[PDB]
Amino acid sequence: KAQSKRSGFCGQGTHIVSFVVNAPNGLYFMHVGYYPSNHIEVVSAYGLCDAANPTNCIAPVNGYFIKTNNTRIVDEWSYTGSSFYAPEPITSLNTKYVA
Amino acid sequence: DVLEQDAQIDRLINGRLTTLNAFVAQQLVRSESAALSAQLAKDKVNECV
Amino acid sequence: CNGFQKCEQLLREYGQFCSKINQALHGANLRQDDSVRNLFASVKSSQSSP
Amino acid sequence: IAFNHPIQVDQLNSSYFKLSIPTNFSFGVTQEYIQTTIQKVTVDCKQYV
Amino acid sequence: DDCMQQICAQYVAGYKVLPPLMDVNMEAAYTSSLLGSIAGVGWTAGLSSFAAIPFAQSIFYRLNGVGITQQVLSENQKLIANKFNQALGAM
Repeated sequence: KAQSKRSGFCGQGTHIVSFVVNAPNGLYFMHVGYYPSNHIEVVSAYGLCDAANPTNCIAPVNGYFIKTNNTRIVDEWSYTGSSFYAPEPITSLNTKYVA
Repeated sequence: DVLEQDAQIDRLINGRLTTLNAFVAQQLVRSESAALSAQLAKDKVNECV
Repeated sequence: CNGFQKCEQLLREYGQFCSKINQALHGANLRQDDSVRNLFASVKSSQSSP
Repeated sequence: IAFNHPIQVDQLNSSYFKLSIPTNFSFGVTQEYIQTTIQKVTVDCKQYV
Repeated sequence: DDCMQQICAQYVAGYKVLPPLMDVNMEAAYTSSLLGSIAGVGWTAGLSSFAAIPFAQSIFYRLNGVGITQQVLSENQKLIANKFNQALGAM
């Protein structure tokens, strides 16, 4: 019916879609599953503190390529962040970074 | 006495075969239960861990 | 049998039943090995930190 | 022997945390068979036994 | 050989127990890989990406979202790590 969490019930890899077809004494399926394939190691920053409470959440996604401060989604190189995180300021441990 | 052996082997083989069949059946039931348990363990690592 | 020649010849008549018993146990052992491989495969395939 | 070694991401003492990022979509995977039902059959006492 | 220096196994040879497809070291390596990966997968990384975050940060993130305790309230709470250590010590 819909995309499902990776509890192993769905096919290995992130589940995008599943199709079911009749099989003798049972059921058979048709599918597409996302696989990362290639991994690049990039250090990720935690916002900035130029003045008072300028710290922001990294994003709904964990990714935050350091860049100049650009946010990153799950895959590929960083794109100019445009309020993708959309977060009201929160108290942050340390200085200059949320960490 | 071969005839004495034939009477003795009859009961002995029938008992040995039935117990061996029971041992195989017990192993198969344990194997099926273990396979279901392995699936639950896979789900447990996928979710709780 | 304890290796008695007479016992083995008597077993030859019932040999087919003995072969079926051995095959069934072999199938169970192979299934247990397959289940172990599937479980461990789910555990691995992650970018673990050292 | 098989090493079966996983990818290693070094933990960082500094506030910044290292990240692993996918580059290729590589969509697609195999399928599994449920075996929902077994063959349906009825024996006859006169024919068999 | 141990049969020669005296669950029968080789003794009657009615049967045999077979080795379990994996040495203890290989099984331990799989558990060790799972332990290291636990912190990264939890912080919204799924399987597509991994985050190299400390165990303390991962515990704090789980504690923050589920309960009212958050950043400042969580930092105000003290000996939370000690309570976790005491429970592990009881085990």
